[PDB]
Amino acid sequence: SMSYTWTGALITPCVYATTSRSASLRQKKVTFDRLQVLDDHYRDVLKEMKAKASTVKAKLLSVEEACKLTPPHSARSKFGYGAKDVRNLSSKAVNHIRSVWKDLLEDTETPIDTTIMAKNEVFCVQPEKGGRKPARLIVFPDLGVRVCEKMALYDVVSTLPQAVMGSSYGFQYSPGQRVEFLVNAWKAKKCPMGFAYDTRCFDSTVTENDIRVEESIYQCCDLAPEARQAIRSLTERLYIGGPLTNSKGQNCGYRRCRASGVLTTSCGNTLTCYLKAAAACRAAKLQDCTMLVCGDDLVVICESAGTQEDEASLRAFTEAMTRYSAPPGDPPKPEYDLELITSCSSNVSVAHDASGKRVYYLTRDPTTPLARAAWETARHTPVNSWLGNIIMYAPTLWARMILMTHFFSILLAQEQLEKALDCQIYGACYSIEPLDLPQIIQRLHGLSAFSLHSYSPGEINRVASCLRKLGVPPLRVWRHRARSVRARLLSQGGRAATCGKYLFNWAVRTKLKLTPIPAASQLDLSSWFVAGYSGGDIYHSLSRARPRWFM
Ligand SMILES: O=C(O)/C=C/c1ccc(NC(=O)C2(NC(=O)c3ccc4c(C5CCCCC5)c5n(c4c3)CC(=O)Nc3ccccc3-5)CCCC2)cc1
Repeated sequence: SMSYTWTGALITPCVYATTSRSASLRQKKVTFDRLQVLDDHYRDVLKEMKAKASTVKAKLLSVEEACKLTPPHSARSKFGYGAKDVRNLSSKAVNHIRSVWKDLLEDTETPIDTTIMAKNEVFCVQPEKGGRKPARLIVFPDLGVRVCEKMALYDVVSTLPQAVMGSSYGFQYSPGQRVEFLVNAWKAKKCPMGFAYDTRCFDSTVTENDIRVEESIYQCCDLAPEARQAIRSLTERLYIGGPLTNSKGQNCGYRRCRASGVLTTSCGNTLTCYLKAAAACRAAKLQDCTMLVCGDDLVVICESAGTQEDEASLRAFTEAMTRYSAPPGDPPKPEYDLELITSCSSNVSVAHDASGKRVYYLTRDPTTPLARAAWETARHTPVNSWLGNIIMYAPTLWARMILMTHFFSILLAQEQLEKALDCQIYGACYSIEPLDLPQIIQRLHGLSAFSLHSYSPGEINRVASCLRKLGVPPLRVWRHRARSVRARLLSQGGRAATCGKYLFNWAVRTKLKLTPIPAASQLDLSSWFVAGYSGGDIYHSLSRARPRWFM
């Protein structure tokens, strides 16, 4: 079948930002027929995955529990209620949610309607590597269907990927734990070889069989009878496909591939990518494979068979993935240094802590983080990528010296340090106060994240070149700015002084001891690095369990 079918009605509207004006360029790329051929390797891996899914017991969420997972700014329903009414358990919201649920139990076939829209993402204007990127399209069902998805599948998509893929499931790892996994896997090989595999329009390559095989994995869970029917009905009416409706309410066509804005997008993509890749590893006869999968993002670490043999096994891996309908964008290349593998646009780098000890950490090219941060300072935005980047890339030179200094200077000026802000972590939305950042960083990266030095020449040059390219003042200006920022924060006491002392210890001439923050342990981070939820429409507010009067 065709991944998509179009009527001709436009995808109407809701350093550059991507708009609906480029949607036509994306539509051309994502529209094609899929030719999938399965084999014994695929069926074997699938049976192995299902045997692991069999150990899972999933709970049906109540209306109230599902309502609480709804983001405050989640797209309103076309049936006269919004995200605020859902969160407050309003009579109209709850009634419509209960009628949608009943309809999923009684109707097993009628396709559910979805909205199609162009995503507005900020990217850096690079004329050296061609031109602008067309907008990525987002396909999502109505708010009421989105609440029912959580009731039926929130526990499944949170528990199942880990039970099935084990250590291969990328979203169970904080950036440091991801780093620890890769270092340990690389060290485990006599002669290691690693590669990243990028699929061209992964969502489009997802066939209805891929989606039915994904349900066969869900059906291995211990499920409540109504959860079982809702999964069956949601697969048939929503997940395999359905009609597309633009922002103006006009028919845009149809979809027969993965919808990017459903709860099962991350889980489904991860299970599908793992299945195809694990099977392809066998077809290519790659020895002692270790995989790390995050949706469509795959990294394979294996035992090298020699330079020529490694290139031949990669073409074989690619031939198998292509048969499974997962062809590459850019063909994969073998790497023989862990630092050379770029996965989720990130790479491993090393530094030293205060005592000269080596510390591995995850970094990335800072152009997009800085360009998006510049856009976010220029105009008000719903989600703050700057906050998510400080959290995830806390040990990096660029997040410490530029993102922290810049945003703490703004927060000091606006007197908004205590004001909670929304950020994205593995697709889920988190409401976080900037004052909690020292504690969040200590928990995810360790106390060493505040003492790191001896950055590599390559990492330093990438940062310095990026600042020049973007017209950002040099690193010496940032150290000078951080000293004033730090001084002002220190004078305020409490969590504000903790921000000063810990986040900006790199800026002082002499450098302080830095003892662990005692209130860091109180932070409830139980739901943080469990699963991926991109497109899932998931929200969580940061909570502090058992506070002490003096902390
Ligand atoms: O050689 C020396 O001894 C000193 C050199 C030197 C050079 C430039 C300055 N610049 C400044 O003071 C001003 N801008 C900045 O002090 C500035 C701060 C952050 C900037 C950012 C981002 C960085 C990440 C957080 C969000 C802001 C960008 N740009 C920035 C400029 C340059 C800019 O204007 N825009 C962009 C566009 C895309 C990406 C980044 C930027 C403020 C008043 C005049 C311009 C200061 C000192």
